[PDB]
Formats: sequence, C-alpha cells, structure tokens
Amino acid sequence: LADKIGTEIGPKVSLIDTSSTITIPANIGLLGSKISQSTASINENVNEKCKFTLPGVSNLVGLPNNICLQKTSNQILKPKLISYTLPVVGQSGTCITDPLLAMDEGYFAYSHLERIGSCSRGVSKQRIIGVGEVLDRGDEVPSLFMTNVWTPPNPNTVYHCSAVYNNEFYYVLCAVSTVGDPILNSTYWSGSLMMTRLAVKPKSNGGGYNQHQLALRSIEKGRYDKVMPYGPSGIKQGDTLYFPAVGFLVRTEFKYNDSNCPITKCQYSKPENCRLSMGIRPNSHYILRSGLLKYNLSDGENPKVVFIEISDQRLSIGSPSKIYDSLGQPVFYQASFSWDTMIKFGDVLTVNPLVVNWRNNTVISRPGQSQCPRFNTCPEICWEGVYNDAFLIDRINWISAGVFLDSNQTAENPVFTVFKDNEILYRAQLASEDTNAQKTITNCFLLKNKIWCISLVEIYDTGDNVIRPKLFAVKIPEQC
Amino acid sequence: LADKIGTEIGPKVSLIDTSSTITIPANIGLLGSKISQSTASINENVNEKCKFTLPGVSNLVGLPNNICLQKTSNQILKPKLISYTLPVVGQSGTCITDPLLAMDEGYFAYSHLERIGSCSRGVSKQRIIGVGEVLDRGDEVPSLFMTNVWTPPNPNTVYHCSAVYNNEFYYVLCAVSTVGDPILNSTYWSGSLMMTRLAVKPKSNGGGYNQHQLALRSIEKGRYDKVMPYGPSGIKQGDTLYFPAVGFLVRTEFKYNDSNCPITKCQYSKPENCRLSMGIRPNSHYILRSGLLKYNLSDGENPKVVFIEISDQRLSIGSPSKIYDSLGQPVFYQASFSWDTMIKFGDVLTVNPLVVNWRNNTVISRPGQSQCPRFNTCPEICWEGVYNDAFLIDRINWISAGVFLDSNQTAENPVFTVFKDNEILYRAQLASEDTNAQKTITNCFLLKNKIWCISLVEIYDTGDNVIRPKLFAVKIPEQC
Amino acid sequence: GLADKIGTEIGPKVSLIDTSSTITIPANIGLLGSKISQSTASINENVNEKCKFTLPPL
Amino acid sequence: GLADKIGTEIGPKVSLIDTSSTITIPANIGLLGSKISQSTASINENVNEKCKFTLPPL
Amino acid sequence: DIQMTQSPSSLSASVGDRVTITCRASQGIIDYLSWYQQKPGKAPKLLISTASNLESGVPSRFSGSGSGTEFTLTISSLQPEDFATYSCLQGYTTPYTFGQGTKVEIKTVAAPSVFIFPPSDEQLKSGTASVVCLLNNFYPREAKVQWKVDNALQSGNSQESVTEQDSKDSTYSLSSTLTLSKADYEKHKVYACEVTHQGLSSPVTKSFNRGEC
Amino acid sequence: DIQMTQSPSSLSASVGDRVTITCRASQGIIDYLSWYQQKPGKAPKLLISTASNLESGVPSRFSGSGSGTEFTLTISSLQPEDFATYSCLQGYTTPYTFGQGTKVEIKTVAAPSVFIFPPSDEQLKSGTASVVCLLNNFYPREAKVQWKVDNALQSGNSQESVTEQDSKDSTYSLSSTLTLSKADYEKHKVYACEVTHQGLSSPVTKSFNRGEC
Amino acid sequence: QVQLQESGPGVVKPSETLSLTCAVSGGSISDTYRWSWIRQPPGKGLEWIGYIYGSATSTYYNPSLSSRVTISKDMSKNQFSLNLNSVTAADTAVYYCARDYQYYYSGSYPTPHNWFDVWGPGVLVTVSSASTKGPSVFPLAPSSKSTSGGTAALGCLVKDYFPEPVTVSWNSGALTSGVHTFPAVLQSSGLYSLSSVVTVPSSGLGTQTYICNVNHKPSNTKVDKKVEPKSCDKTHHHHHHH
Amino acid sequence: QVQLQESGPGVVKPSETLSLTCAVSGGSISDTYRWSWIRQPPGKGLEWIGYIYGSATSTYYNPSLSSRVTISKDMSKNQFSLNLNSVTAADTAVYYCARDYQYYYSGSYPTPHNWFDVWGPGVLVTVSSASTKGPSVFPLAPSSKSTSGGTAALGCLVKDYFPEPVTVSWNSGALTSGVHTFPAVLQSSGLYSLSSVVTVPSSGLGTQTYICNVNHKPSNTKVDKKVEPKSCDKTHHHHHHH
Repeated sequence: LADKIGTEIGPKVSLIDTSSTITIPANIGLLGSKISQSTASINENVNEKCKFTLPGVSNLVGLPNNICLQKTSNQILKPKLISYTLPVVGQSGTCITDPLLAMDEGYFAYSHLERIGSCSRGVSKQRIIGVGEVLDRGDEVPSLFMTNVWTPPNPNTVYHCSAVYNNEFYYVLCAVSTVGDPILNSTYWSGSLMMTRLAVKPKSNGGGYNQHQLALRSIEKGRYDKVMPYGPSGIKQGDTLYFPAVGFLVRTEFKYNDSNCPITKCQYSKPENCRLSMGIRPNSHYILRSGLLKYNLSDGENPKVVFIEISDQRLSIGSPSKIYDSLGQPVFYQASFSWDTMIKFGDVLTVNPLVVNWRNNTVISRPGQSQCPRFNTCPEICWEGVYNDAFLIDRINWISAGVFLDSNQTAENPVFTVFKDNEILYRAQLASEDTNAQKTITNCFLLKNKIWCISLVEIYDTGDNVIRPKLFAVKIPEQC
Repeated sequence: LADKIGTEIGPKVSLIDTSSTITIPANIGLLGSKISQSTASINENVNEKCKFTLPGVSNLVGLPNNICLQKTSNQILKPKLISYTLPVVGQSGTCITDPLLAMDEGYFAYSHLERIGSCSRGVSKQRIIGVGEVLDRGDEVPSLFMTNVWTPPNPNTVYHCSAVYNNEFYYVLCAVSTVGDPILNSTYWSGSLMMTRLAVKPKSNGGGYNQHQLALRSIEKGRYDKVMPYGPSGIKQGDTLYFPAVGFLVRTEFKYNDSNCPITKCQYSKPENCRLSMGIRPNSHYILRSGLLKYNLSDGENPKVVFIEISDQRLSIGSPSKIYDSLGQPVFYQASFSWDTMIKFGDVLTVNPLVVNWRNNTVISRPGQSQCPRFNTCPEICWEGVYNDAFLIDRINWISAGVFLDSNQTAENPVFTVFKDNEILYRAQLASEDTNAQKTITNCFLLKNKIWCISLVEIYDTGDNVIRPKLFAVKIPEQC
Repeated sequence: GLADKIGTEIGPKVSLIDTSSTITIPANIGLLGSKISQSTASINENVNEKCKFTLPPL
Repeated sequence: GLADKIGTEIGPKVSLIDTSSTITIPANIGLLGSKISQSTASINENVNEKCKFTLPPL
Repeated sequence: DIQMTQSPSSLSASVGDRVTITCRASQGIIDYLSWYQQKPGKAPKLLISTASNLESGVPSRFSGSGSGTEFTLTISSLQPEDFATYSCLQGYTTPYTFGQGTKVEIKTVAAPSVFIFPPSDEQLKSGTASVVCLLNNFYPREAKVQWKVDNALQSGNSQESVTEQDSKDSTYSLSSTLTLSKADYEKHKVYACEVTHQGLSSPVTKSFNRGEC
Repeated sequence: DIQMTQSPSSLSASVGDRVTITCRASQGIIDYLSWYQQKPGKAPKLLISTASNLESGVPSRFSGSGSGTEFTLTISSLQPEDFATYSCLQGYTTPYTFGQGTKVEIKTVAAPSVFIFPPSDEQLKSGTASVVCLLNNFYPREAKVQWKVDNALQSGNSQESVTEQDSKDSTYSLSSTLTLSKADYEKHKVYACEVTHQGLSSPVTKSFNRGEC
Repeated sequence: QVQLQESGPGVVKPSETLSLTCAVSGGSISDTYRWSWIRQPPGKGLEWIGYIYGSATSTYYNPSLSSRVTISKDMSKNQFSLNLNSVTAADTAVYYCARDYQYYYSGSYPTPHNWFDVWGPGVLVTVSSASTKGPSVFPLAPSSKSTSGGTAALGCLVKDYFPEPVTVSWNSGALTSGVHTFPAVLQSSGLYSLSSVVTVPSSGLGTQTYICNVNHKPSNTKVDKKVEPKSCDKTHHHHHHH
Repeated sequence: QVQLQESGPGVVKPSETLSLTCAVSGGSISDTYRWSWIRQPPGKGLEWIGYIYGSATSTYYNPSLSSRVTISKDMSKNQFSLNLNSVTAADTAVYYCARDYQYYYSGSYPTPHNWFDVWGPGVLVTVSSASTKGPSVFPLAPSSKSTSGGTAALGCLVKDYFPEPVTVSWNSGALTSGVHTFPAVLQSSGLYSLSSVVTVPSSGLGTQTYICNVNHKPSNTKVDKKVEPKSCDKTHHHHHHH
C-alpha cells in the first residue's frame, strides 16, 4: 500500500491542497472583487446615463454616533467570532505569528507568518499578505472577505510589514532582511526595504496591476543609520502615506538629558535608566526611535521614503506604532516596550514633525514580563511587554477601545475594554481567565452608523497548543 | 495506523465529500440563482423607476439565423466539451446511466442514475435530478450551470423521468416503481407516478418553493391500462405541459389491421410482424404505445395527467419520445426501438390528438443490435436500437441536427450530423472510430443569434471502463 | 481491512473530491464570474436604453 | 515510512482541506451571497434616488 | 465480425491455484460477455454473465471482472470439479461469437510406463499390420512419439489418440498406430517407438523383433 | 507564582530505556521552558530549551515536546552518562521557578551483604557508643532499617546515610548510626539491625552481643 | 425446467441436407423470445449458427453460414429443426440446440445482454461418405517387451468401423480399474478405429480371462475377443525322420 | 568562554549576613544583560533568587525572599555579590551564580525565552551556629559478625566535626576498590559525622594495613587511624596464685 498512497492519493491530496487553499479562495475573492467592481461600474453608468437635464462599511467620520458613555458592570458587550472567513485556522502543527490588521474605508489588510511547530524556533512556512473587503453578513454583523492574496518568494526575508490603504489600492511596506530580525541583528542588517502594492479590488489579468512590488532606491533617514517600518497600520494624507516605523540611531550620537528621566515619585530608579532603556539592551549599538514614514506618491516613478522621528515628550523605546485616522484627526498608538507600562496613545498635533499629545492615562496598562509589569511607571531598564492598541471611538468624551490583557505579568486574559482616560467604562472578557494571549490589533469603523470594532487577538488555543489570531467583531453599544 | 485512518482521516474525508460534492456546488448554484434573481429584480426596478413621463440564451425563434445549407466534406463543425461543469465525472467505479437533458428558454434539466460498478447489474447509488441555467463562458461558447439539485429518497424507485420547463419553474415527471423497470416488469408495476417541481432560480429558504413534489391522484388513461412518462424533454402550451410517454395497452384490446404492415418491398416479413413488434416480446401482456401527457396547470390544486396517444400513421413500439418547441411549432422525435430503423421524427400537425407528420427520411438511421440494424425497413419482430434524437434547426429548408452512431450494429462512433431529409449535409466525428456509445440527447438554442446545440452523448470511456455522459456544444456554422 | 478501507472510503472518495475541486467547482466559479460580467453588461445596456431623455423646447 | 507519509502528506493536509472546505469556503460563499444582496440593494437605492423626475407644467 | 481471442489456449494448474483466463475481443464490447464451462461429454454451462455476475448455482470460487476489450475469468481456489473447457461469448452484436476455448488441466507430473504391442496373427491374415505403442499414466499430455523401423524414422503412417484426463489419478493415456501392410511388415525386423517426456530424463524406446517371440 | 510539579519525583530505568519526564505547570506557560541536567557535584547543564530545541552539545537521545501545561522530557536510548538530576525551568514570567527535580537511577537489582560494627574501646573512653550497621551494594536505594536492642525496636536515635550511586557496579551503600551513651550501652546485651530489601526474601538481621568478642 | 433434446442422423453424406430436430420438453416454444443452434467442431472452438423466434418465423444466420442454413419450425409438436445444405467434411461438429436468454437492463435501453442458459445434450454429426460397417477386432497380445516394472499391459485393437460410437467394455462390465478406451481417429480410408487396453499386474497373466466386449448398434455388431499371450514353442518342433 | 567562580563563607551563624561573591573570568559584566543567583537546598529542588543587570543596578528578587536579598555590584573587579540577611537553618543550600540568557524571537515580541547557560561550580553554604571543630576518628573494627560470604568489612567512624567537607582517603590514596565514603549527617548536637568503610576479602585480614586518612582544612586536622581486629584472649588470663 506504499504505491497507492504514493501515487493515487498523495499527489491528488497535494492538488486538492493547492486548489482549495490557493486557487479556489483566490477565485472566490476575485469573484467578490468583480461583484464590487461591477457595482461601482453600474453605479457610475447610472450617475451618467440617468442624470437628466431639462429642455456599507466606512471608518469613523464626524457624525454623532451615540454610544454608552456611563460605567456599568453589566455584560453589555457581546463579542463575536468572525475569524472563520480567513486563513486563520491552519492545522495543529503550525503556529501563526507576526500578524497584521489594517483597515481604512472598508478595505483591510491581513498578513501572518505561518511557522512550523513551535512559535519561536519554527521554520517559516509561508507569509500570506492579503488585502480584502470588510462586509456585512446577514445579521448586521461585519466580517472579512479577502479578495487579493500575495506571498513573497522568500518568506524568511520579510519582516515587520506596515500597511496603509490608498485610493482603491493598498500599499504594504516591509523590511528585507537576510540576517534575521532587524531589531535583533541590527548591526548586520542590510538596511533595505521593499514595498508591495496590492489592489483591494483585483481584476482577472491584472498582473502589474495587483502586485507591483515597488523598489525603494532612496530612503530619507537623517541622523538615523537605518530605518525599518514597525507597526500594523497607518494613515494617508491625500497622496501621502504614513507607515509607522523605527529608526536605528547609533548610541554615541543619541543625546539625551538625564534630568528629564522622571525619578521623582520612585526610588529604585537612577536618572540613567531612561537613556539606556532606549535600546533593547543597555550596551546595544543602536537605539530604537519610533516615528513615521512619509511616502508621498507625488514624487514620480521612484518616490522617497522619508523617516519622520517622534517628539521626545514621553519618550521611550521604539514600539510598533499605529497611526490611524479616527474622527478626522490621526491618533497615534505607540506601544509600551519599556519602563512606561501605561498605555501610550494620543491624538496627533502635527504629523511632520511628529508631535503626539499623549493621553494622560492611568487605568490601562499592558503585562510586562520580568521587570516592568502592568502598572509600572518607575524608569527601569527593560525591553518587555506586548502590543495592545486602542482605537479612538469617541473624541468628544475622549473614549477609546481595544483589547487588553488583564493580568500583571502573565500575558493572559484578553479583555475588550472601552475606557476613558481615568476610568474603564465597561469591558468584555473575550475568553477564559488563563487564556494566554499576545499582540492585539483593534480597528474600528462604522457599519450603518454603528461603531463596530475588529480586534485581532492572538489567542493561544489550549486544544492543539498553537497561537491563532482570533478576530472579534465587537459592537460598541448605545444602551447601557 | 487503523486508528488514524478510522478516526482522523476517514470521517474528515467523508465531511469533505459531503461538503465539496453536495453543499458547496449547491451553494455556488444558489449563488448563481441569486445573481440572476437580483439582475431580474434590478431590471424590473429600472423598468419601473426610470420609465419616465412628461409634464442571453433563448431557444430557436423565428429569426432568419443563417447557417450552412450546402453539403461539404470539410470539417466545418468544431465540437466543444462542456461536460466539465456538471457532476458527470464520478470515480472509476461508477457507471452513469439513464440520463436526461431538457432545455427550454435557457433553463435546462439534467438527471442521471449513478450506479456502482457495471452499467447493468450495479446498485443504484443516487439519482441527481437537477435544473440549472445555460450560460455563456468567456469565449462566446455555452456551458451549463446547475442551480437547483434534488435527489429522491429512494433511488431504486424512480424510473423514466421527463422534464418540461414551465415559467421559471421546472416540472419533472417520473415513475414510482418498487418492482423494477415498468417497461420490463409491466404486469406487476403498481401504476403510480410522481411529479417533482424544481425552480430554475432557487432561493435561500425556499423549502416548499424549490422542491414541492406533487401528488398525482388522477391519471386520465383511457383504453390504456397503465401510463408511464418515457423520454427526456417536452413542451409547454401556456399553462399546459406535454410530457412524452407510453401507454401499456393490453394486447387483447389492441386492434390493428395487418394489411397496413408494409411488406411490399420485403420478402422476409410476414404481415403479422407489425402487430407483434408493438410489444417488447411477441407474447407480452402489454403493448407500448407512445404519446404525450397533457398536464394543464389550470385544473386547480390537484391537476390530472391526461394521456394522449399517438396517431397510427407509421406506428411502431413505444420509444422515448421527445417533443420540442423548435421555431414555434412542436417537433416530435420518437426513437426507433423496432423494425422501422430509419429516423422517425417530424413536425407536429396537432397536439391533442397527437398526429405527427413524420419526415420521410432515408439517410439517418440508428444501430440496432441483432435483427434490425442500421438501414432496415423490413418489418421484423425486434425491440432493439438506441436513442438518437434530432433537433430541428431550420424549418425553411427542413434541416435538423443530432448525434448519430455511424455503424450498422455495434453502437459506436457518435457523429454529430446536420442533415436534410435525403442527404446528410455535414458532420463531425465526436470521438474515435470504435468509441462505443449509447443514448444521445441533442437540444439546440440561440446564443446571440447563433444556433448552438448541446448533445449529451453517453461515451464509454476506454480508460476507466465506464459510461459517462459527455456534452458537446457544437455551433452550427454559417460559412461553409 | 486497511486496503479495503483505503480503496473504499478514501481512494474513490479522494478521486471524487479531486474531480470536484480542480475541475468542477473552479469551472462553476469561472462561469459565475462570467455570470457577473453578463449581468453587468445586461443591466448596463438596460440603463443605456431605458434611461434616456430627449425633448425639444416648445 | 507509511505512518510518516500519512502524518506528513495526508493527515495535516486532509485536516487543512477539511478546515478550508466546511468552514472557510462555505463562509466565503455565504458572504458572497451577502455581497450580492448588498450590491443589489445598493444599486436599487441608487436607482430609486438618482432616477426620479418631477416637473410642474409651465 | 467480432473475434474473441482467449489467452492461453490451454492452461495447467494444480488444485487450489489462482487461474486467470482471458478473452480479448476485436471490437470493444461494453460488458456484454458470458463465460461457459463445457465439461467433456456434457452441455456447456453458464458461469459468469455480464462479465461480473456470479450466476445462481456457480460457486464463489469463480469470479469475473474486466470490460471493454480485456476480460478476466478468475478461479480463486481451483477444485477437481473445475478441470474442463472454458469459453467466452460476446452478446453485444450478432453473430454471437464464442472464443476458441480454454482447456484446464491438473498440474501433477507423472512418468509413463511405455508398452508396445506386435500385431496379431489374425490381423496378419486380414492383410494389414498395425504396430501399437502404448504410453499409460503420464503428464503433460503434450509429448513426442517417433516411429522407428529398423532404426529409421517413418513419417506419414502415424495416427495418435490420447484420452481425456482421468478423474482417478489425473494423468493421460496415449495410443499411436503405425498402419502398415503385410508385405511391408515382412520387409523389416525391428519396430521401435521413442518416448520424449518431461518426467523421463532419457528417451525411453520400446521395440520388438519380428522373428522374436 | 507558577508552580512546576514534575512527575515522577524519582524514576528508575535500565540502560537503553525510553524515559519520559514530565513537568506540569500551574499557570499555562506557552513554551517558555528549559530542561536542566544536574550531575551530582556538578553545575546544572542546559539540555532542551523552548521545550522543543536540542541544544548544541546535547546528544540526540534527548528530545522534548509538549507545551501549555504538560511537558515531556523524552530520553530515547538511555545511557550511563545520563543518570543524574533532571530539572525543568519556566521562563514565561518572573520569579523563574524550577521544578522539584527528577532523580534517575539504573535498574539493576542486587542484594546487600549486610555488616555490623561494635563500637571501639577508645570510643567507649570518649563517652558515647555508636553501633553502625552496614549495607553494601544493594538496589533499590529505598530500603528499611530497624534498630533492635535486646529484641526491642528503638526509634528516635537513628541517623542514616546512603551514598549516591556508584559508576562501577551501579549499586548503593547504606550507613545507619545508633548514637547511644556509654551507660545505656552497658545496660544492654544484643544490638541488632533488620534489613528489609527487595532482593532479600527474608529480613536479614545482623546482631552482636556485648560480652561476646 | 425446460429440457432440450437433439435428434437426427449422425451419418450425412457430403453435399446433402442435414435434418436435425431439437424437440422441447418442459416448456412451449410459444414462450421464449429466441431459440438458437450452436455447433462445435472437435479440435476447434464453439461457434453460433442462427436463431429462430419461436412465436415468429423470422431468422438470423451467421454470415459465414448465411447462404446454407435453414431453421424451420413446428409449433404443434414443440420442435424446431436445422437444415445445413451442401455439407462438407469441415462441418463435422456437435450441433447443440440452445434456449436463448436476454437480459434487458433499463428499458429505455433495448440492447440486452445475450447468453444461452439451457443447452441440449448435443449430438455428434460427422459428414462422411462412408457406409455403415461393423468393426474388426484383433487383440493386442502381451509379450516380453510389454512389461514395465511389474506391470504387463494387454488390449484389443478395434479397426474399420462406421459410425460413432462403439462401447468396448471388459469382461461383461466387471473390469474397471486400468481400463482406458481411447477415442477413435478417422483413417485415410474413411473408417474409424480406436484402441482399448488394460494394464494389469504381470503376475496375473495366465490366471485371469480378459475379453473386450465391443458393441456397435448402427451396424448391429457385437464382438467378444479374448486376449492371450503369444505362443512361442509350437513352431520349432520340426521332426527328424530317421 | 565566560567562566564563573563562587567564593564566600560556608560558615554563617544564623540571623547574620551571607557575603558571597561570583567573580567573573573570561568576560566582562558590562556585557550580559542579566546576572542571577540560584540556590538549591539539599534534599529539595532548585529555586531562583534574583538578578542584576550588570550594566545597571536595577534588581529583581523572588517574592518569597523579597525583603532579605541584596545583590550588590563591582564593575571594576568584575564581581557581583549576594547578601541574604537574617539567615535561618532552612536557607542551607548551594548558592549557584548563573549567567542569564534571553532568546528574543520576532522583535515585535519582547517576551524572551529565559534560561541560564553558564553556571558557577557552586558553593555549599550551611547556616550553622556551631564553631569550627576537628573530627574524632574511631575505627569500625571487624568482628566475627562482620562477615558475609567470604567478605569481611572494616572502616572508620568519623564523629563531631565542623564544617564540611572532610577528605577521608585510605592508605595514602592507594586503596580505591571497595571504598565507600558516606555523606555526613547533621547531629542533634549540631556537629557533623560521617562513616567510611572498605569491604575486603576475609582472607586478607591480618596481612594488610588499612588506615583512613582524614583531612579537615578549616580546622587544620589530619587524623590517621589504623583499623585492627578486636583482641579476644587478653582478658581471660586471671592468675591463680597458690
């Protein structure tokens, strides 16, 4: 029975793999693309040929969409799994790490690095990078729908992608690295990026239309030795993109005033920790300075990726930043990978140069592992923590929303909280109490003047023992 | 490894069977149904809300669609396999017998009795009975698209279905038989029919809408002891259906004048053969008299299936009849299962009672096995032959078209001929020379004022040794 | 009993899924794309025909 | 070598096809039905809005 | 017409062997085939109709499969009531053509005890003299007999007759006749018959002299 | 904190056995686990990091799998350089908590030759008298020793000391001490020690009398 | 059950009309859609001739025998005949009559599976110009060269008869073990001849009587010939008259 | 390769300050993001204490030892200390210093896998209030009851010393086979005592010299005691003076 399995079953199951995991979902996605392109074409035909003479899903815009603004203890939030429409669920031997979720005007993005076996030392199997459409299923509930899916030819050399929607296309910027993760092997990183355009409405024979992976022959760095994009989503300002990033500054060039290190209320902290925790290790050659990547499309055929650094007010180490256009003005999440374990997100006062009015929050923090746990403000040398973003869902009352891991050190219990800057209003426990989790990416939008939110929560499944990104469409309720 | 195959692979492959052969093609078909229902709804909305005031695929209709009317020997016909969009291709151990193909106004039908192993003594696995839509693919070439698929609960008791389109529904009439094939076990057949309505545009929750299998509590037979529908397709006259049929007349009641038996040009024939070949065996209790089933929907909730017998001019044994509305007037094929081995099809002069002007053809015949081969007109006692219909594609020059098996006795070499009543004009050899075949069902129509024809040809595949119905979309050419 | 299982409940069934998954269902999705294009061109010619205003001044 | 083959090139791959065939692709076809309904209601409200004539007599 | 070629024309196997008999057709019949077991001196008997059906009364050791142009008659556990003539028949068209037939024998090798018989004196009075060489209880049936007259091979005067296989010891009996006249019998002395056989390593030759009694 | 419970606390297996050592955690660590082989008198050595990696220098017979709350340290072909203390370590949060440890022994059963020693006369001059009962070259290490003084069990005056397993004959040596005073030594005659052992069917009891030399 | 039975001459001179008859017992030929004829040349395979309908008179014939074969009928006496005209020696065969059977599957498919279920017992019909003649029997006498390992054989040599068959039994049907009655061959002269021997222990020669019992019914010939050893001493007693 | 080495007192009286030092050779502590301390109570499992950054002075400590443990530093002399205050007898352990190692996978995930790669050779530190005392050695003399199957055992009984360890060799390091130096136990009085025997053939008693060579360096005590059989005849010669 070696011959039957080797010939009549083996290659046929390989063909069914290739078909029903590559070419059937790509054709259903391209089918939905033709649905939407057709509907846009006939609506343009009606707006031309019926405009007589005489002889959906969109992001948070400035409409007063009323939500619950009063603190309750009742379970008023109802989380909904919508992860089933994606290639989230692999087999039991693959761990799904390094995710992305990036929504703007209804057209998302989604990437993940599928590994083999363990989540850390596994071999990178593939890297889906795929844009799509945020929809509504038959119950007034959003759900994702991938139209265009691309994979790079060398999955070991694509790190830290950032993904911004731009005018019915989708521009995803990553980091080419043959020497490992450029945060880690930073002195030997080649200093090279690559941008891959995708189309959120692909076509039948759109070869150079769908995936035209651009070159980047000019990066405006400045003082910084290397620049890498770092964080899930960004904004567009017309033709100008803003990928979240980090800039590898040589430590001997980094100039910092140690009197600014807030050792006032804390006694176990020198004023020499705030400089040394700017790198991942206090004798590292480079220093992570988060920021943005101004990518204006109006520069011609070969544009320039310009690194904008961040303002030094409430400055810590380079985190996955996430600038997002919410209610008109960009809001800048920037995670807590350092001593400042409170949430560090705020409205953007000006984009170039990047000066972020950081919200003075004291109820939302992230679980750090060893030295810098949840609710630590003492300046200590650590590069610890996880990514737990927050989307601004109300600016009039300064309410935001995201999934946060309610435990001090063990990164567990992901809780969808909706919080003011000094009090958590209400919250939803997405899973069990000891459900170990990681990076959560929350994006919100309007489905028929209702604020829904998609929180990609990497939940460790206790059943088959690997990490899967589970989405959670959670409606922000109006009645309390 | 008995446990892994028995648990982790076996039931999962059973689930993938059920999904990707039942519920995924039914949902793609219902998806195409929603495409077409949506397009009809928006076209009605435009015809209402844009009709201002002041302060595809259709059958042969009366338009001069010019075709090649001159005899050539050049291969001007080009057959095209379009069988791949259907559940034709099973595995190598199933023989696909008892087919059907029945088109009217773009909405076909298709049934087949899937057996296990050999084509004759196998066990009936299932019986798909499924209507759909005739389309155009991206090359101006038609192809089928099944929307609604139904299977009876007891596949051993559904015999000889006939299938007529009626006003965006599809009415398929079969014969319930617990005692085998009612042609064969005719004295013990229960004499019971069942009609299964299908909708060519099904809906999401159309339970009693899609498959409302009607009862038949009143059959108007007349002299005939039993009545069974017998033949693939029929016509509608407004609300009135006409299923092709046969009527089991007791032989002692059958009155026939033996002087009418044409023994003039033939010496090996008594004038007593034309009466005895009216049954399948010259001492059989019943006699097969082909005809129609007038099913008018205007009789209320419980209509009556009325058997119309055929006129006795050029009378032989009951064959699968096929009445079909071509160029406005119904044309009545009625196969050669008897001594009259020439093709026996013609225009209908009147439907009730059925009097068919049989075309005096002498170049088209069917392969009979033993006693009555291709080109036999001597009246001999046989129930031999195969079904090779012909669709009227031109009435001005009386040209018709169908697939015919060009050999004397071995039912092989299916040839798509387009013939006048005294000369075959041109022809296409569909397969190799010794390609054994059976029942062929040819239906023609107009795709953008071009006469295309779908000939369901049961070709015996020499590779995996079972009979598969291969469709052949053949364009009737205009340039010779 | 393992060969009978793999030539009964796996072999023909995997061949059936292969036929249904690289011949049948991709062709139905391609013809459904053709249905989208047909439906779009049909409703566009319906709009180009039945939404058309002309009138001279009195 | 048969167990390694059936736990390498069959087992995870049949589980992948099962996940892709009773969870993923039916949900994409259901959301594509929802896209047809959304597109139809969108183009119907576009016709109900932008194809509307009224004028009093002069 | 349709020609039905079987392979092999004569197969030999012991009791309990797996016997596969073929019948290849010229034109492709679909499955319109029947298998016939013709016992010696008996009418043929239908075994396997439609190339896959076990008929009512035929035991389960007979099985058939194959369709198109190649057909298989499979005898799983061969039994001593199965050593007969097997024929195929096509029913797809008419004239119905049978195969040439397949002879089935028991593979039990045995060596012959060769005998020889001089003609009687009353036969010499009748005018002719037929020397008879006897070969009893041998296997295989295909053997070689040479008539030697004074150590010289004679050809053109030999008539051989071998019985059908006995159901007791499963072997064969041969009878060859050298029909010669009386004067040509008196013209020679030594009449020999050579036996070439599988179980016999050397060619066993029985002979007799005319003047010796 | 996170508690790391191993099972079993002390496993025993022969050379070439398949040894599976577990370490179950209280809170679910994802895969943040390391395995340590602590040889006696030596520093611990990293074996299997991240619960699935074979470290550079650790041979292929050591393998690890499992994540979440249940972990497996698998020793495929057990070797004589592997009989030591195995510990787990969680790195998911801080304080880093080790397991209690797993002791690994060689399954070679041997019976002890039991000895007993009277106290010396200079020890009697020192003021105390310690009777020493000796048990050499036994297996398993878990045994039972009863001090008997004039056929009466004494408890509360026993201090036992068993060596770690030798690398020569793979067995153990026991040493129990009955620390008693000089006057209480002179108050009795017979001092016995009972040995309960797996390889010994009967309880072997060595004894001596004070007045006997 | 329908039971067939052939009847007809086994002696037909060449270029004549064979006149067979398969009368049917256990069933009427008003039943049974077809009735056939099959011959089998000895040394060759079966081959089919032609059918008749029973209820009708329409025939089919094998195109290798199309211009010769006539199959006639008799509804009253339940028999159907065979008339092979201009017979040759190559038409020597066993003419089976056979009940034909049809397996119609799916009666919108009128191509049945065809086979034959009930066969007649057969009849050997040899086309020969020879006249009926009784056999000449001469014994195969045992000699000193007719010994092989304690076994001594003996028999009878049957010669010059017609037609088939003879029934050659040994000692009025009492001797069965060692009996081998050989099939007959056709001589160049046109007459039949077979051999028949028995192989007995060599110690039993001189004590047991062995007589072959030949019976040929079409010539009415019964021959009983005893097999004896050859005398060797009765010739060399030449008297010296002094 | 970085090579660690502990140093410090094995003698610490209770309720005092342990003063250890793990000086680092082969590498600087300006490298190496963390440096830890691990103790191991004998009879119990390993448990971790707390780390120090090397480049920084920020610490972490085990919350079961949070109010006691101080880990100090010395960048110049490449050493880092340990200060366990208010020591109890349950803190008797082997205090390993350990180089800490971090495995960062995917540097948008800053939760490393943590383990220890380079350990020091360890130091046994027992919290005891006893003073340093040399051992008292008395031989375990062989008797008639010290025989088992041709094997006769003998040894030395070491008693009443502090601290650990003693090195008890046999006949100036020449005797190795049969040598079993037992681990010491802590008495109720607070002093250490171990046993050490050798099992020799019973025919070798009276011909071979067996002397245990005890060496205790913190008390500077070297004892060599010969093991001899017990005399049995020298007591029963009571003289009858007539």
